[PDB]
Amino acid sequence: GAYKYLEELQRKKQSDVLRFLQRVRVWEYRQKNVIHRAARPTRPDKARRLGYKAKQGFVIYRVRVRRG
Amino acid sequence: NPLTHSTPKNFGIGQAVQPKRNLSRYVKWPEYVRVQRQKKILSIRLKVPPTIAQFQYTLDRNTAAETFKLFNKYRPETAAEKKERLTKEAAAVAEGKSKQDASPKPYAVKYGLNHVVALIENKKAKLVLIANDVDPIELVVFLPALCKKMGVPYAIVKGKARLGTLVNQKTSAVAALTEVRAEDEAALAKLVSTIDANFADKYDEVKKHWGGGILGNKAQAKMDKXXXXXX
Amino acid sequence: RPRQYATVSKTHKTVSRAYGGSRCANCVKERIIRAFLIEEQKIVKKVVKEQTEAAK
Amino acid sequence: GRVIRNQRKGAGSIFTSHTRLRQGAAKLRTLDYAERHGYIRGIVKQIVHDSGRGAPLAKVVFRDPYKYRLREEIFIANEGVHTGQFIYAGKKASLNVGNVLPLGSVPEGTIVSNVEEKPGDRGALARASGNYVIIIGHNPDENKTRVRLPSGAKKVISSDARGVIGVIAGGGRVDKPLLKAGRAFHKYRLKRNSWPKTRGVAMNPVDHPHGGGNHQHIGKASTISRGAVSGQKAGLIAARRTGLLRGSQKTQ
Amino acid sequence: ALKVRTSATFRLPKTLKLARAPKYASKAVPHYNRLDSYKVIEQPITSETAMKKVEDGNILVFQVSMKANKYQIKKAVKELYEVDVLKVNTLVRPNGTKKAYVRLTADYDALDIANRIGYI
RNA sequence: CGAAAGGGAAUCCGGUUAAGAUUCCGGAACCUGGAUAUGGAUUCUUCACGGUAACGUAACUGAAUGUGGAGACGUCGGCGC
RNA sequence: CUGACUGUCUAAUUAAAACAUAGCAUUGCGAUGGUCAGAAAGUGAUGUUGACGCAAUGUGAUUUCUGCCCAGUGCUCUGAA
RNA sequence: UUACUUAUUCAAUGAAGCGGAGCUGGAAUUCAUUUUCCACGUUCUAGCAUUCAAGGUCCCAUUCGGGGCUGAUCCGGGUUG
Ligand SMILES: [Mg+2]
Ligand SMILES: [Mg+2]
Ligand SMILES: [Mg+2]
Ligand SMILES: [Mg+2]
Ligand SMILES: [Mg+2]
Ligand SMILES: [Mg+2]
Ligand SMILES: [Mg+2]
Ligand SMILES: [Mg+2]
Ligand SMILES: [Mg+2]
Ligand SMILES: [Mg+2]
Ligand SMILES: [Mg+2]
Ligand SMILES: [Mg+2]
Ligand SMILES: [Mg+2]
Ligand SMILES: [Mg+2]
Ligand SMILES: [Mg+2]
Ligand SMILES: [Mg+2]
Ligand SMILES: [Mg+2]
Ligand SMILES: [Mg+2]
Ligand SMILES: [Mg+2]
Ligand SMILES: [Mg+2]
Ligand SMILES: [Mg+2]
Ligand SMILES: [Mg+2]
Ligand SMILES: [Mg+2]
Ligand SMILES: [Mg+2]
Ligand SMILES: [Mg+2]
Ligand SMILES: [Mg+2]
Ligand SMILES: [Mg+2]
Ligand SMILES: [Mg+2]
Ligand SMILES: [Mg+2]
Ligand SMILES: [Mg+2]
Ligand SMILES: [Mg+2]
Ligand SMILES: [Mg+2]
Ligand SMILES: [Mg+2]
Ligand SMILES: [Mg+2]
Ligand SMILES: [Mg+2]
Ligand SMILES: [Mg+2]
Repeated sequence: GAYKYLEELQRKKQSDVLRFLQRVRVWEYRQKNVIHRAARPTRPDKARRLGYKAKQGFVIYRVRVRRG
Repeated sequence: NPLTHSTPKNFGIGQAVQPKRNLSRYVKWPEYVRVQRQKKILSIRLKVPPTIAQFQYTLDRNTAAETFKLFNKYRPETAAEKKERLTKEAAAVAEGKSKQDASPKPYAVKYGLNHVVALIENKKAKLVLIANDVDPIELVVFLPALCKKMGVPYAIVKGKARLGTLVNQKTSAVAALTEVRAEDEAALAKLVSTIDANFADKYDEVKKHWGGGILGNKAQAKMDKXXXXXX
Repeated sequence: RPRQYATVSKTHKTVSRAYGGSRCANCVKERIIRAFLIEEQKIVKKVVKEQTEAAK
Repeated sequence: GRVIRNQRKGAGSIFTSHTRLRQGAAKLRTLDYAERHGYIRGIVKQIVHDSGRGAPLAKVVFRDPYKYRLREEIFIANEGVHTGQFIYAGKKASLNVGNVLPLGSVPEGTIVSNVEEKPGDRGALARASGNYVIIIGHNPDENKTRVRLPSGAKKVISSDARGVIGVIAGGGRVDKPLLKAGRAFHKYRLKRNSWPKTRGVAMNPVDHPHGGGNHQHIGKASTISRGAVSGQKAGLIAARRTGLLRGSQKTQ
Repeated sequence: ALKVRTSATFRLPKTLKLARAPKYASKAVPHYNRLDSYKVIEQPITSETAMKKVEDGNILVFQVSMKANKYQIKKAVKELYEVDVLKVNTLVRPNGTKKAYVRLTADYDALDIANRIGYI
């Protein structure tokens, strides 16, 4: 299934593809509020992994803390 | 008529309160408007790697509408159809024999991303349509080249919303047929032939080219001006 | 005093002329004159700078 | 040691400006189509006095380019200006005292008040009683006109920045001796709790580094290095020299 | 196509704005009327200072609820006793009780009405 | 939210108690919000006359919008009342 | 002898000659800044401000002057390296 | 040493008139052509400037009410620095 291609993609974090995705999305996130509800996991292969089943009553939230 | 006069307005600087023109350009739109507007825009400058620039290549209205009217002939079982088929098959076959094979071997469109993948993986599929708008894009980026290596004819179609209702859903991402009744295999070729000359033989050459740029309007005519004028 | 004028009759809050309250007699005379001379001399500005039109 | 006075001023509290009696802040007109392109008349409705600011303020009423209404802007009265004057503002304006023109649009040698650093900040330079910048020259290499500010520092700004012809009214304010102490008391009553000033060599060593005694002297140098720490900056700071000079003229 | 916006300003588009259609009705059975008449007017204030008021003044002096108001006082004197109430006057006693003075219209005799209520 | 000393819709004399009163009694007012009718005014030149004028009067239709005024303002001093 | 003066302070042992003052002199700064505040900050004072300004030291009305020294401490620099 | 504008940074505005090009029209070169320049509502006055605008032109049979296109050139949706 498609997940093993998400897992393996997600591990080439300096591949030119991801860098570009890393860029565009790290920009998108800054603009929305610091805690904002997530329409749907950016990483479906991973939210799956850590427990998330894509069903009612599961909730994914994105968040931004401050480094250092 | 000469009892009405023709008193004309000036609307130049320093006189005549300006007339309600149109401000759609100058609207201070909601934040969530600009974000989606500016993410595409951002994704328009900066060079785009090819494996994402592979998309944008959608399809012509014609082969699209061709490949749809074809796929439309293989809808899944609807609710009340699987309903009665099971009141039919289950009730009688378990009151007799024919291991549930109380029904014709079906010919549906097949969908579900992991699923359509294991198809392509196993060389069981015949024509795969990948939507050009999935998010994240990684959900699909491997397909165009996963397809190519298995040699499974693919094509990057327009509408994750179309393929959806094409498989009786809100959205679908992928839709790909492996079977098809024998009365159709002829349109198969003429569709795969013309496609496999846009999404297949083109692949190798296409992945060698990135996208992005497009200074947008102002700064581009300004370089269209520095060039035209200063040369 | 201000709210007391709301318990009183319009003849107590005006004279009978352009700008009842608001402006004072001579301030409306100057209002008038200035108005008349400006709009007149406007045309004068127009006709004259239409003589310089058909001059060139 | 204690917290010396000049640090206690940063938080606010007692030292914040007294502003009750102040007419609205002085600012030019916002840089609109009109001024960016043509000009726009206005009448000085009155010239008024803004507390603790010797320098009269001018009130100029401009019809609204876009809606039926009047917008009163608050200018600093540039001397010569007079109730009833007409103030024209904008690239195309003419060269008269009181009008506000971009720095591009004025010849060299024009002296000019309330000029903007960055075009459209509504006024930055020479807003003090009787001050004025001077245009020293232009340079079409980005609309940047070179001007001389009242310090004498000739700093380049963008010729799209606006000014207002003439010099700031309120001429020789600081030529009259304040004489007695009350005069000065009232001066700052309308400004900020800055006065009187105690010398720190009166203090004890805890409220100032000049502090301790047995003899009112300063101790070591009274020139402190640009990059000392607050609590040691008191005295002549980055003093690149000291002593009497009579300097004559400035930087040209 | 497009759309003509004469206002640079975007505003929250007016939306439906429904209306509460429950499914289990908050309270079970609404409260009975707190401050009924007998609750309003609490007790007659029979003191020689106040008797002389009923005698030579046509005033009925009742202690009343603190929640009560002038309107409510005039009401329940008027219903419980079948009398017209010129005007009501309330002062809050030092022990927290709300003494109300009620003058009855020239129709009714407050002294009659008084040993009518049963007290002299 | 922040003034029982700032801004602020309108009450007065007489009388009364052992102790309350610009509250109570007696008389005479005024403000506000709400109601509505009659008298008047206006009108065939429909939305009033007069006075050269400053202005007058028992009135004398006025939505948006604009604007102007009152609220609203230091201190001393001599002079007038 | 002292401090120019009016003025301020050790509530409860010091009212002075001390502190302040006006006046004089000096220093930093043109906002991408000077000084100062904050754990941080889409933070804050000066600032409704812009050198006739704000900030920081000295001396202490007027008059009259304000010499010599840049080696040391320190501050400063369109300076060789 | 430096061009880019999307990250980041700062200024304003009730995100109005930015950017490219066109009507109109007055001069030019070229030994004729488009090869470009240029301009295109306000300055004796302490008035007035608002009702999707009067005009113009199409519609509904139009009884009074509406509406549209010009009036206000078009094309980019980079609010503007
Ligand atoms: Mg959901
Ligand atoms: Mg940290
Ligand atoms: Mg089904
Ligand atoms: Mg300390
Ligand atoms: Mg303040
Ligand atoms: Mg004020
Ligand atoms: Mg002097
Ligand atoms: Mg203060
Ligand atoms: Mg003080
Ligand atoms: Mg001093
Ligand atoms: Mg001192
Ligand atoms: Mg001491
Ligand atoms: Mg110390
Ligand atoms: Mg030290
Ligand atoms: Mg000393
Ligand atoms: Mg009471
Ligand atoms: Mg309050
Ligand atoms: Mg009434
Ligand atoms: Mg006013
Ligand atoms: Mg007051
Ligand atoms: Mg006054
Ligand atoms: Mg002696
Ligand atoms: Mg003394
Ligand atoms: Mg003294
Ligand atoms: Mg003592
Ligand atoms: Mg002792
Ligand atoms: Mg003493
Ligand atoms: Mg010194
Ligand atoms: Mg002293
Ligand atoms: Mg001296
Ligand atoms: Mg010396
Ligand atoms: Mg000598
Ligand atoms: Mg030395
Ligand atoms: Mg040396
Ligand atoms: Mg050095
Ligand atoms: Mg803008």
